[PDB]
Amino acid sequence: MSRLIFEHQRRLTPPTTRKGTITIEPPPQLPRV
Amino acid sequence: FSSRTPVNENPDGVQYRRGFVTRHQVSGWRFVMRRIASGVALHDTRMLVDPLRTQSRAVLTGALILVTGLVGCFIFSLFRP
Repeated sequence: MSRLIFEHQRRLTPPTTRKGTITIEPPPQLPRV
Repeated sequence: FSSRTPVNENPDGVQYRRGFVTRHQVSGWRFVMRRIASGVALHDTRMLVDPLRTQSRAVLTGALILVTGLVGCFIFSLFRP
């Protein structure tokens, strides 16, 4: 209910995450023999 | 030049089952096997140098020296009186 007052301040930041896509090089193209 | 293999879009075409083993396939298998062997015996998978392949090659070179000396002394026994 209500028997004490809580004060709102800045949230603690979550651990860093990133959206930056991860490209990958295409595999080699099957050389001859 | 040409090297490709597009996706077959025909459902009524031919599907190639019972494949053989190509030279490429067996080379790739031998490579991945040497890589697993290196990763197990050593803690390398970067494969810059493969001492295991060198050791196997060394023992096989010993065997080649063996068989060569054998056939050499054999033909030496025959040709000489």
